[PDB]
Amino acid sequence: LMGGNTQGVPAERLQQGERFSIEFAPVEKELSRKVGDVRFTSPVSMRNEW
Amino acid sequence: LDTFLNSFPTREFEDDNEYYWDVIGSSRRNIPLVEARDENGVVVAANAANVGVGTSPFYLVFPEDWFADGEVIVGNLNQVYPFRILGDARMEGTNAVYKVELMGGNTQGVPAERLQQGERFSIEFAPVEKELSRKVGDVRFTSPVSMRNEW
Amino acid sequence: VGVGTSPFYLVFPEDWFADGEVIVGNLNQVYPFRILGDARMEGTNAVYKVELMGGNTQGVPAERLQQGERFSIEFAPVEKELSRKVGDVRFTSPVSMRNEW
Amino acid sequence: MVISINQVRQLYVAKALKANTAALTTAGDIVPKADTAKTTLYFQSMSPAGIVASDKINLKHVLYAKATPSEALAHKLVRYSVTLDADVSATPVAGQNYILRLAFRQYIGLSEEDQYFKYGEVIARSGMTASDFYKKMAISLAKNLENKTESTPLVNIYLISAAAASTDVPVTSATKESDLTATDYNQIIIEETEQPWVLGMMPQAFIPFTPQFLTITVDGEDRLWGVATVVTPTKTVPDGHLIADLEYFCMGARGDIYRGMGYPNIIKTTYLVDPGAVYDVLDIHYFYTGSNESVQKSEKTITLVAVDDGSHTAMNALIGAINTASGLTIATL
Amino acid sequence: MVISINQVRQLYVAKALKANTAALTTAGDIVPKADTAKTTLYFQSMSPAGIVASDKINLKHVLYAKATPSEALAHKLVRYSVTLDADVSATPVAGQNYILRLAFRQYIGLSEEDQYFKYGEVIARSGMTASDFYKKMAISLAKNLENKTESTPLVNIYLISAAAASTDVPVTSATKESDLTATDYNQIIIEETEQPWVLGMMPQAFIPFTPQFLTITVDGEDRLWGVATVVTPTKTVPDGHLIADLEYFCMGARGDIYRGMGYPNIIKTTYLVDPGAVYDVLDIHYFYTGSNESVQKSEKTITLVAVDDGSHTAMNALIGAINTASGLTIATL
Amino acid sequence: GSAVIHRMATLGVCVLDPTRTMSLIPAILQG
Amino acid sequence: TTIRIQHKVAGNKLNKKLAMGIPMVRNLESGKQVKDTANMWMHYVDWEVE
Amino acid sequence: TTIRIQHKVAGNKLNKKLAMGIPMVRNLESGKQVKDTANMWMHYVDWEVE
Amino acid sequence: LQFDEYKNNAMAWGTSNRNLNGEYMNFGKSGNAIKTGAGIFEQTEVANTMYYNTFSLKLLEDALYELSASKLAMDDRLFVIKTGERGAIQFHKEVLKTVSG
Amino acid sequence: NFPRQMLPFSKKTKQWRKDCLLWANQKTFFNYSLVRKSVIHKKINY
Amino acid sequence: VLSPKDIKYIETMPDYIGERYGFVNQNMIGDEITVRDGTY
Amino acid sequence: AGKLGKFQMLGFQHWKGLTSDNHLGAIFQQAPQKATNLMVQLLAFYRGKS
Amino acid sequence: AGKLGKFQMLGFQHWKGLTSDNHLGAIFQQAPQKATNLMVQLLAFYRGKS
Repeated sequence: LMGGNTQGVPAERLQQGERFSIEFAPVEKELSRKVGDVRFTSPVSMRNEW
Repeated sequence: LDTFLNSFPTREFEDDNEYYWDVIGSSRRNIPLVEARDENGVVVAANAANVGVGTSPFYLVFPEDWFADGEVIVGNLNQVYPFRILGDARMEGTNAVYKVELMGGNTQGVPAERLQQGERFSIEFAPVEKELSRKVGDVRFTSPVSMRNEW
Repeated sequence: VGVGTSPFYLVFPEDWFADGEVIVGNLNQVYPFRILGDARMEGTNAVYKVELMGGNTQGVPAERLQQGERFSIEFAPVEKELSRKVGDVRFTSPVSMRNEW
Repeated sequence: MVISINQVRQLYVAKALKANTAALTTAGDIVPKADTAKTTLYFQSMSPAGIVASDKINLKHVLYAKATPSEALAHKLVRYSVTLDADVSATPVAGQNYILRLAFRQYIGLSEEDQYFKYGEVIARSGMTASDFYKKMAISLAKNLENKTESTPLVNIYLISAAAASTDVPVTSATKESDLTATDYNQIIIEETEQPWVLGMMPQAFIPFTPQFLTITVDGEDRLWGVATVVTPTKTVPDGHLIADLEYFCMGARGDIYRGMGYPNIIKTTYLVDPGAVYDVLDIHYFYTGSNESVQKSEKTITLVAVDDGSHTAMNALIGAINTASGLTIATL
Repeated sequence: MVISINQVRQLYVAKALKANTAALTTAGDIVPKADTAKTTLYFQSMSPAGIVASDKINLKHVLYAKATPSEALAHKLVRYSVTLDADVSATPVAGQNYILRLAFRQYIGLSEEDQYFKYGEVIARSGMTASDFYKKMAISLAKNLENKTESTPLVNIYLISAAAASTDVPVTSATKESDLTATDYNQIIIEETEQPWVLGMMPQAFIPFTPQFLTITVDGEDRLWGVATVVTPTKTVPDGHLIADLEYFCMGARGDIYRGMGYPNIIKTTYLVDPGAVYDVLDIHYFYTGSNESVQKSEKTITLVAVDDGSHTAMNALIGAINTASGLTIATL
Repeated sequence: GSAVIHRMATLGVCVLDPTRTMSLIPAILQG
Repeated sequence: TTIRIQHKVAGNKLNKKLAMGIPMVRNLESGKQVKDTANMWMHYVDWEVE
Repeated sequence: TTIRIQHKVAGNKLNKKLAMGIPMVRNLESGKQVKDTANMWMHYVDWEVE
Repeated sequence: LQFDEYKNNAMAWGTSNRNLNGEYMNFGKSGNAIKTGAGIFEQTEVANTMYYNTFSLKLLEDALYELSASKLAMDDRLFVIKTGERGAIQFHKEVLKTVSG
Repeated sequence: NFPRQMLPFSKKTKQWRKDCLLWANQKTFFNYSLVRKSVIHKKINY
Repeated sequence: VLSPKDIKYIETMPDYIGERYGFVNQNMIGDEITVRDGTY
Repeated sequence: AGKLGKFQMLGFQHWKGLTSDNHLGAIFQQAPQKATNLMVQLLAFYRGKS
Repeated sequence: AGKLGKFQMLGFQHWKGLTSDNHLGAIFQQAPQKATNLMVQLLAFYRGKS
C-alpha cells in the first residue's frame, strides 16, 4: 500500500468482483530496476449467407 | 564441403517461415478388387469353381465407386474376361458392389484365381445396342498434393 | 541408453568438444549427440552430458559407445528465440625440424 | 486463448503414470524421470507420435513448484438479489411504472465502454402484493434477458419462494403466469451465465452486470425503488475450457507456431485434454545459469495437467512420483 | 476422402439409441421416428448444438436397405512368402549373388506409371545353408527398406521358424543376426503396411508390391533363384480411418461446404466419430417422385454408423428399432 | 566483459523430389 | 460397335468459380496432370468428357 | 513522481512480417482499436510502448 | 573458417528432430525447442537408397535400369556416378570383372 | 525497417513519404558514424 | 505548406518553460539507473 | 499413396460422376470471399484522451 | 465478451509483455509462405498417348 497508508485496506474492499486498473509504475530515485509491461489486442469477424 | 555445396544453386526467401510448394502426380488408375461374390452373396474362394458360367450375373466388390453403369472392365487378364456392369454401384459402407456379367461370348466363365483380392481393374468402354438404348458410363476427376520444408 | 531422448555421459581424454555442439560417433548422422553443458574435468579426462538429437526414440546401441570410437564435431544449433552462446573454435601448432653445417 | 509467459511455458498432459521409460504405450502418459544424483529432472511423456522428453530441469535452479486444485480455477457466477426497498414502500403503489435497468459492462468488446442496457418493467396496480410483483417482473425480464432471439446468453434469472428459501424456480420467456404459482415470493435473483467457448478462437469470458433501479414518486418526492445485494454464488463454471485453451496455446512452443493458417497445408497436432473434464494444474518454474560470467537467468516453466475425479487422485499420485524421484517438496493438494 | 454419389448422402453417427424425442440429450443420440400408419421414416438426432432431424423418407419410395458390418470393411494386408526355389537348388550355391527386387506399383501418385524399387542382396558362402540364407536376406532387406530416415513404411519383413511355423519373427534395421538364433528358417514373409492418414486431407490408400528376382548361374544356366507366392492375409486394417473420413465428407451435405479454408473466418464442424473405433455402417437408400410431371427421381441415401465391441450389439439394436417403427425387413448383421 | 566473439546464421537446403537422387552406400555405414 | 457416355452436373455450376487452395489440375491424354489456371468449373468438366 | 516502463521482445522479431489472417490493429489512446495495414511486427510494439 | 564448416555441416550433414505430430524432441537453454531441418543427406536418403556389402554390376545396372525403365526416355538415360577416390578403383576392378567374362 | 526506395515514382505516395519520417523520428538517434565522435564526448569539450 | 489544421496545432500549445533535452543510452549493460536532479 | 517427405499434408483424391459443392469444398477449391469494404466498427463514446 | 452475430467464432484476445512467435500464431498472424516458383512434377515416363 502506497500513499503513506499505515492502518491497512478494509477487507470489504478486497472481495470477488473488485476491478483493478493500471495507474502507473513509480520507481525509486537511486538504483531503480525495470518495471512495467506493454499490452496488446486483436479483433474478430462476422459472417452472412444467402 | 565448399566444392560440393556450391555445385548446387541458391534460392532467396522473404523470411524464416516454413515454406511449401505444389506437388503434381499422375492420373491413370486401376482399382484393386477386394472380393468377388456369386449371385447369392457367397464370396468366391481361391479354390472355387468358375464364376459367371453361361453369362450368369455375379457381384464385384471394389473399395471405391469408380466404374459406372454399362461399362466394360477387365481383370489382370485384359480383353480375355471382360465384365459388363449391370447398374449403378450399391454401397456397402464404403465398398461398391457392381452386379456384373461377361461380355466376350464366354460360356465357361472366369476362373476363381482371376477374381481374388489384389487384382487391378481398368475401364475399357461403355457399349450399347444400336436402337432405343439408354445412357451408360460416366467420367472421373483427380487432385494434387503439397509438401513443406523447415529451417 | 538414449531410450527416451534421455541424458547420458561421454568421457573423452581431451577437452575438445563444446557447450552446445552436435557431435557424431563412428556412424555419422544416425546418432547425433548434442552436448548439454560444459565438460567436467576428471583430471585429464573430460565428461560431457549428452543427449540424442536426430529423432532417436530408441537410443544408440551399446556397441556404438565402446572405447576407441572416434567422434567428430558437426555444428552447433540453437533455437530461433532467446538463444544463448554455444560452440567454440579449435587451433593447431607447428613443430620444427633441424639441420647443421 | 493467448496467455503471458515468463520467457517460455510448456505443457505436458499427465493422463497416466508409468514410472519407467519402457511402459510408455498409449497416448498422453507421463514418467517423471530423475537420476540418483539429485541434480536433473525431466519428464518423458509419450506423445501421439513417439516418446518426447522435457527440458532438463537443474534442481538447484528451481524457483517455485506449487500445485493447484480445480475448485480454484472455477469462475463463480455471481448473483444479485433484486427486492423492494421496504422503507420506501412495503406494498407496490398503484400508479407508478416500476422499471429495472441492468447495466452490462462488457457486451461484445473487452472494454467497460462496450456496454449494454436491458430492462424490465411492471405497472403496479391496486391490491398487487409483493409476491404478485416478483411473479410479474421475473416474466418481464425473462421476455428480455432470456429470450430465444438474443445473440448471447446474458443472465440467468430466477425466483425464490419464502417457504423454500434455498431452491430457485427458473423463469424463461416461455414461462406463463400460471406456471409460477406461489403467494410467498420475496426476491428475484439475477445470475451471470456461461458465455460460449471455441477451442482457441473464442476464449472463456464473462459479461458482468449491475441491476439499477429507476425513480418512482412516493408521497411527492421521487425516490429510488429497489435494493440489490450480492448473494453468494451457487453455480460455478468448470475447468474444462480454461485448460483446453491452455494446452492449445502451449503445444505451439514445442510444435508449429501457426495453428491452421492456410488450409490445404496444416499439421494436425492431436490435443489430449478433454474440455468436459476438470483438471489439476502443477507448475514447476525454473531457470538456467551457466558457470561463467553470464550470470543472468533465463526463466522457464512447465505445466502438468491431470484429470480430477473429485478427490484429486491423479495429481497427488503424480506429485508423489515427482517428490521421491527429484527430492523437491511439492505440496500434495 | 472424396467419394462418389448418385445424389446427396447424409450421415448420422449413432452413439446411443433412445426411444423418445424428449430423451435426446447427449451428443450422438438418435431416435428413429415414424408414424403409426408407417408412411414416413426419419431420424431425430442430437447434434452438439441441439436436436436435429433427418430427411423424411417416404416408405413406399425406398430402394434398398442393407447394413454392412465392421469386418467387411477391414482391408486384408497382403503377404508374400519368399522361399528358395526347389527346382533350381534347395541349398544356396556358393559364389552366386542372390539379389531380390521388390517391385512397388503406386509410389507417391495415384497411378502405376509411378513405380519404385527396393533391393536386397546376398552373396552366398560355401557353408551357407537355407536357414542361414534367410537370416542374411531379411537383414539385408530390412537394412534397405525400414530405415528410420525413410518417408513412409512400405513393407514389413517377417521370418518363419520351421518348428513354430505360425509365429512371425520380425526384423528391423536395428535387428542383428545375433538375435535371430533359430536354425530352421523356411520362408521370408514380406507384408505391406498401413500408410499414414489425416482426416479429409489424406485418404487411407495403400502401396502394393511384388517381390521379383534376378537370375543366377547355378550349373551355367541363368535361373531365377526363388519363388514368391501370395499366402493368406493375417492382419486387418481397422475401420476407423475410413468412417472418420466418411463423416468428413457427409458433414458438408448437411452443414458447411467450406471447411477451414479462410482459416480464422470459418464455421467449425465438430464430428462425433472417434477414429479409434470400428463401426457398423447402415445405408438406407431412397428417393422422391414429384406430383404430376416431376416423375424423375431424386435418389438420395441416409448413412448410419454404430460402434461394436466384438459381437455387433449396437447396430443390431438400431436395425431392430428401425424395423419396429418403420416396418421394413432390414437384415440383422 | 571476458571478450567473447559471437556469430550466428540461419540456413536450410530443400530437395524438391528425392526420387531423382540415387545412392549406393556400403553396409558398414548403417545401423 | 457403338458406344455412349453421359455426365450430369448440378444447376448452379454455370459460372462456378474455383478459389484454388490447391492448384486445380487437368488430366491430359498422356496420363499426366497439368496445372491449369482457368477459374471456372466447366473448364474441367468439358475437358474430361472429351 | 518518477515513473518507468519496459518491454522485452525476442531477437527474431527484427523483420517479422505479419501474414494477417485477421487484420492487425493498434490500440488508440482514446480506447478505440483502429485497423492498420502495416505488416511488420515492431511497428505495433513501438506504438504501444509510447 | 570453423563457422563456415558449421554452415557446411548443417546444410549437408544435418538432421531433423520432429515428430509425425509436428512436435519437436529437443529443447534448448531458454526452454524453446531447438528447431532443425534435415540437410542434403537426410532428405535424399528417403528414396532410391540401397545398402550393399559388396559392389557388383549385377546390382547397379539392374537398379539403374528399373529406375530408368519407368521414369526416363531412352535418349535421356545418362547417370553421372559421383563417388570418392577408392570408389573409382572399386568401379574400375568390377567392370574389369564384368568385361573379362 | 526503412521502406523500399527501389520504386517507381507513382508508388512514392503520401503514406510512403510519411513512413520515411516516422522512421527517422522513432528509430535513429543511433550516432554510429565511423569518423565522428559521440555527442556526450563533444558536449564535454564544449 | 502548413494546413490550417496544422496552425491549430501550433496555436493549441499550453505555455512556455525555459542543456537537458533528453537522454538515450544504447548498449546498456544493466538496469540500475540513478537520477533525481535530472541527470542519469 | 505414400509421402514425398516426413511432412506431407495431403493425399491424392479422386471421385466419379456427379460433383456437388462438398465435392468442390473438400478438394479446397471453395473459399469464402472477404468483404473488403464492409467493416464494422463498434459503436461507443470513447472517453480516453479526455 | 459474448457473440454479436451467430457466427462470431472469434473472440477478442489479449496478452502482456513478451510476445513469442507462438503468440503471433495464436492470433493468426503467421502463415507458411508459398514458394510459387517451386513446382514439381513427379518423374515418370507416361505412356498414355502410346
